Formats: sequence, C-alpha cells, structure tokens
Amino acid sequence: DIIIATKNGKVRGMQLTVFGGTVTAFLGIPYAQPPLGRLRFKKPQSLTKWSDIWNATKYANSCCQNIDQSFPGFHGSEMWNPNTDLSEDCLYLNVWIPAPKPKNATVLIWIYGGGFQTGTSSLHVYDGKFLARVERVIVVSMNYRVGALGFLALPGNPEAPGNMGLFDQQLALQWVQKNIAAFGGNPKSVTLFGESAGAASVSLHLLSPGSHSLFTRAILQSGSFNAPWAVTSLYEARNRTLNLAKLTGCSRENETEIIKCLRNKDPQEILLNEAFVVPYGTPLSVNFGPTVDGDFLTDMPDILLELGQFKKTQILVGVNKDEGTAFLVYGAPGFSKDNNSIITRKEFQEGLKIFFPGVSEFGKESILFHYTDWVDDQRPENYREALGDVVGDYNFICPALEFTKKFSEWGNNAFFYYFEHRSSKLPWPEWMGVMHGYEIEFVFGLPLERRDQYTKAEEILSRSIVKRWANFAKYGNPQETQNQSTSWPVFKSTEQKYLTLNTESTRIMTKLRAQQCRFWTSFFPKV
Ligand SMILES: *[C@@H]1O[C@H](CO[C@@]2(C)OC[C@@H](O)[C@H](O)[C@@H]2O)[C@@H](O[C@@H]2O[C@H](CO)[C@@H](O)[C@H](O)[C@H]2NC(C)=O)[C@H](O)[C@H]1NC(C)=O
Ligand SMILES: CCCCN[C@@H](Cc1c[nH]c2ccccc12)C(=O)NCC[C@H]1CCCN(Cc2ccccc2)CC1
Ligand SMILES: *[C@@H]1O[C@H](CO)[C@@H](O[C@@H]2O[C@H](CO)[C@@H](O)[C@H](O)[C@H]2NC(C)=O)[C@H](O)[C@H]1NC(C)=O
Ligand SMILES: *[C@@H]1O[C@H](CO[C@@H]2O[C@@H](C)[C@@H](O)[C@@H](O)[C@@H]2O)[C@@H](O)[C@H](O)[C@H]1NC(C)=O
Ligand SMILES: *[C@@H]1O[C@H](CO[C@@H]2O[C@@H](C)[C@@H](O)[C@@H](O)[C@@H]2O)[C@@H](O)[C@H](O)[C@H]1NC(C)=O
Ligand SMILES: *[C@@H]1O[C@H](CO)[C@@H](O)[C@H](O)[C@H]1NC(C)=O
Ligand SMILES: *[C@@H]1O[C@H](CO)[C@@H](O)[C@H](O)[C@H]1NC(C)=O
Ligand SMILES: [Cl-]
Repeated sequence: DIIIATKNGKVRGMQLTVFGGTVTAFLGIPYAQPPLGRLRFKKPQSLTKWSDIWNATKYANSCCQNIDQSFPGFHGSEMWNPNTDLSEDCLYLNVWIPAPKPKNATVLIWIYGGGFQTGTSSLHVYDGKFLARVERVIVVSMNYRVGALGFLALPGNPEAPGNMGLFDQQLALQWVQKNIAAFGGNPKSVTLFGESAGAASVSLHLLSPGSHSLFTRAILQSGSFNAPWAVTSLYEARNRTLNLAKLTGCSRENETEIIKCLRNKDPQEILLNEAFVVPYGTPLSVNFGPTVDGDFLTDMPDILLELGQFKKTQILVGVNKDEGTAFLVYGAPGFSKDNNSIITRKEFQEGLKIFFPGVSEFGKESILFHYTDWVDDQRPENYREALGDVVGDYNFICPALEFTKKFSEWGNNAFFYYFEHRSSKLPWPEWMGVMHGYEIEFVFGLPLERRDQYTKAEEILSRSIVKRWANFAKYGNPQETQNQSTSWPVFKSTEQKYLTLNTESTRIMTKLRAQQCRFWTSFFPKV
C-alpha cells in the first residue's frame, strides 16, 4: 500500500500496529547481486535496476552458518539461531520508518554480532519497530556473510581477499547513503550500532577509509576491534583456509585453483569443515574473521588506534557486568546451566587451559595468581565467579575500556556505560548474572511491550536507555533530559567516568575493573 521508489526500483512495504500507532516496515530489500556461483568469496557486487515493485514484506534469507546445538529446545540459546531460511543468497536489509513518514530522521544502523560466524538481522531482539515508533528514528539492519563464506582469506588474491562480510556491511551503508532520503531519513545523521562482533564491526568501520563518509556516530555494545578474538592474523588466516582446502580435497598448488575448487563445493560441506580449521578452538574462537586485507583495513588496527588513524566523532561504548559467563557452559569443566556450577581450584585451573589453550604454563599461572587472591577462603563460588571474570575481563570489558581511553585521547567525546541489570525473563540460571548479549533487548525497547511479562522497573529502564541511545544518535549526547535522569559524563583518560545502567541507581563511577585490566592490557599481552 505504501511504495517507496528507490534508486534501483520500487519497493512495497508493510504496515505494523505498534503501541496505538503505526510503523512502516520494509523487510528484506536486497542491497547486492547475490554472491553465488563465481561470486562466492568475492566482494559484494552492485545490484542492477529492476522494473517491478519488490515486495519487502518478510525477512529475507539468513546467510549460511553453523547453528548452536548445545541446548536443543532451550530458548536461551535457540533465540540466537537463524529464524529464517539459510541461503548463500542473503545480502538483504530491513528499514523501519515511523508513520507518518518523517521529514528527515536520524537513522540507526544495526550490525548483529555472533563471532563473525553466525547471526541474522531477522532476530526477535533486533526488531526496530519499537525504536521507529517511540523515538521516530529510522532503524536499518542488514544481513552480511559470516564464517568462511564471509571472511575466508588468501590475502592479496581477489578470488578470496578476506573481509567480504565487512564489505557487505559497507555496501549496505552505501545503500542508506543513496536511498534513505526517499524513506524520509537524513543520510547525514546515521548512527552505527552493534553488539559484540557487531560492535567490533562498528569499530572497524571507524578505521576503514571507505566507510568514513557513510555514517556519523558509533555505538559499541560489548565489543571492539582490539579484543583478542576480533582480528585473525594473516598467518592464522592462511593456515585456516589451507586446513579447509585439505578437508575438502581442494588442496592445490595454484592458489586461485584452490578457490574455484571450493566454489563447486556446496554450502553444507563448506559449513561443516569450518569448525575443524581452528587449531585449538575455544568458545571464543573466530574460525574465519576480520583480517588486515589492505583494502577494508590498510594496517593493523591496534596501530591505527594507537596513532589516531580513525574517523573523528563521538562514541558510545559499554559492557555488561557478566560478559564472560555465557561462554563458561560451552566447554569449561564442572559448569552447567542446570546446576550452580560450583567448581574447585583444580577445575578452575582446567578451565584456564580451555580458554587459553596455546598460552604458556606461566601465563596461565599468572591468570590464576591475579584472580585467585580471594578476600576470603571458603566462599565456594570463588572459583566459579573467577573464571567468568577472567573470560569477561580479558575478552570484552578491558578491550572496550582500552578502546575508549585511546579513542578519547584524540579529543573526541566518549561515553562509557556499565549495564548491570539481569533480565527477569532471562532463560539462563542466576549464577550466570548479567549476561553477554542481554542488554540488546533493552536497547531495542522490548520491555516497553507491557504484554511481554517484563517488570515495570524494566520498562522504565528500557525507556530511559532508548532515550539515551536516540539522543546520542540525534544529538551526539546520550542524556535523558526531561525526567531527572543522572547526567552521563564524558569518558576522559584521566578520570575515566562511566554511567551504570540498572533498575534502581543510575550512578556515576570511575575506573571500572582498573586492577584487573592493568593485568590484562599491560602484563598478560607479553606472555
Ligand atoms: C554440574 O553439572 C556438571 C555436568 O552435569 C550434569 C548436570 O549434566 C550432564 C549430565 O550427564 C550429568 O549427569 C549431570 O546431570 C557436573 O560435572 C560432572 O561431574 C562428574 C562427577 O560427579 C564428572 O564425572 C563429569 O565428568 C562432570 N561432567 C561435566 C560435563 O562437567 C558437576 O559436578 C555439577 N556440579 C554441581 C555442583 O552440581
Ligand atoms: C573451534 C570452535 C569455534 C567457536 N566458534 C564461536 C563463535 C562465536 C559465537 N559468539 C562469539 C562471541 C565472541 C567470540 C566468538 C564467538 C562459538 O560458536 N562459540 C560458542 C559460544 C557462543 C554461541 C552463541 C550464543 N551466545 C549468545 C550471543 C550473544 C551475542 C551475539 C550472539 C549470540 C554466545 C556464546
Ligand atoms: C534535512 O536535514 C539536513 C540537515 O542535517 C538538511 O541538509 C541540508 O542540505 C543542504 C543542501 O544543499 C545544505 O546546504 C545544508 O548545509 C544542510 N544542512 C545542514 C545543517 O548541514 C536538509 O535540508 C534537511 N531537509 C530535507 C533533506 O528536506
Ligand atoms: C507483491 O504484493 C502485491 C500486493 O499483494 C497484496 O497487497 C496488500 C494490498 C495486502 O492485501 C496483501 O495481503 C496482499 O498480498 C501482490 O499483488 C503482487 O503480486 C506481489 N508481487 C510479487 C512479485 O511478489
Ligand atoms: C596449521 O597449524 C597447525 C598447528 O601448527 C603449530 O601451531 C601454530 C600455532 C604454529 O606455532 C606452528 O608453527 C605449529 O606448527 C598444524 O598442525 C597444521 O599442520 C597447519 N596446517 C597447514 C595446512 O599448514
Ligand atoms: C593459476 O591459474 C590461473 C588460471 O586462471 C593462472 O592465471 C595463474 O597464472 C596460475 N598461477 C600462477 C602462479 O601462475
Ligand atoms: C518520563 O516520565 C513520564 C511520566 O509519566 C514517563 O511516562 C516517561 O516514560 C518517562 N521517560 C521518558 C519520557 O523518557
Ligand atoms: Cl517486526
């Protein structure tokens, strides 16, 4: 009933009833020629004009990916698996615009995480219709190729240059540039936001010169490119794809002939060998991920960060209180989502070997040293809580803090939050705490659905969070001005102030996990 004319053709949307109002969803618009046939592994190719009206009325195909199978029938895990047909034909995106059509609204662009191996924009917790409704921003999300099909790399070779998933992202950003005006959006006020691997994607779009002109601002949720899992080395990248070449019988001398050999293999056989390529995998392993390809990424990101080579603008950055616990039940011994996983000193030690496999015996002892100095002896949760902190502090909280320090050191406004509210609809047990990934729903305004059994404190917090994100998007400043909400101070290198987000106190604190992270960011990286 509502048709928006785009630069490639007409598209018919769909009308949703949201909170006594209306949002217009355009679900499943393609933003690239499908990366099939000879196009597999190659950069996303431009999409040529269509003559008809494309029907963007259902989510499109999710890109190929392995599914999480460790808890069949358990919502806490299955809520993250694709809710849409897998297919190599998956370069599509979604647009939620407020009804009535705005004049030119801030656009929020969501980039999902999932280790760069999994994920889809279709997910229930990435629904932008609440944001379009409640704050009159336009929400855009895109599907981008993951795992090997998105990030397999023989650096140099254009048949598989690496970073194709990032280029998918970027070409969707280009689409919002050429097209969001027709939807009533302002291409000049575009805020990227994403979570974990999506957050690290957003941070890399700050470094990549071809994205500098495609967005204004950046929100980084539980992830940043300087995290240990974010970049696979050029050594690792090559050893990873050769392992894949052996395991599919495509081992050749000629590099390009390897590639087209892996191009007549089917998505299923490629998907199934991807898991075995990681020499010693961990719950945190990125089988096939971002590389310094020389195209999207011209140098090693930690040097671009260290010497100020990034887009100058405001960042909103933050992490959750128990980032690390989700991964503990994917391999660590003595752990379980179904009991309270009290572990002993020897199970903890065995857990370090599982999360730090190729790390020195003395390196692992150093982790044990800094994290086993209890305030007190007999508290049996000590080892269980410690291994969660170790994995959280090392993988998320401290790369994020370090990213924000170094990024603020170049004069730009930065805001750090510490999300510490555990969802009352949280399917995982309570020892797991304020888990990785479970701020997302608050950011998207789901607790504003009074029908969805969230408590009223939750609805309030999500409303405040949603106002802070929209104000950051619109005005570069994540305050809630109207109600008497705590002012959110900018994060500066000396004082390192951050805002805590929760049901009760919105309090201002300083120097989060400071002692833990002098360890990780300045002693451990040497072992
Ligand atoms: C918490 O649970 C783990 C694992 O197990 C449970 C809940 O899930 C898997 C089932 O097959 C088990 O029967 C059990 O219901 C316990 O860890 C196990 O401990 C055993 C000693 O009793 C060892 O022989 C096993 O190797 C070990 N298995 C794993 C996967 O860790 C753990 O002891 C439980 N802890 C508490 C405090 O209940
Ligand atoms: C040889 C072994 C390969 C392991 N390959 C990883 C890929 C990966 C997924 N995620 C990750 C988050 C950080 C780092 C890496 C990854 C893997 O499969 N690890 C299993 C544990 C995660 C499964 C996904 C579901 N959980 C919730 C969640 C949260 C945020 C975004 C999406 C999903 C997270 C635990
Ligand atoms: C939408 O908002 C933007 C402001 O963000 C307006 O963009 C202006 O575009 C003209 C075009 O020549 C420029 O000269 C102005 O400098 C822009 N404004 C700013 C503040 O930079 C735009 O006019 C608005 N209205 C629309 C698109 O209808
Ligand atoms: C695209 O969609 C067109 C519209 O179908 C109808 O649209 C509105 C008015 C609702 O009543 C909806 O339930 C209907 O399905 C179709 O007529 C057209 O054939 C479609 N074209 C393609 C290529 O899918
Ligand atoms: C890929 O690498 C596997 C492990 O190699 C060992 O560990 C790495 C981290 C380096 O220290 C390296 O020098 C070691 O040899 C090998 O087992 C495997 O054969 C390699 N695969 C290919 C195709 O080369
Ligand atoms: C590999 O085969 C391709 C065939 O397209 C050829 O162009 C290339 O020269 C070969 N590799 C080398 C190193 O010559
Ligand atoms: C501010 O207070 C009003 C009082 O009714 C409340 O409804 C609203 O959700 C609060 N938050 C805002 C406007 O961000
Ligand atoms: Cl929806």
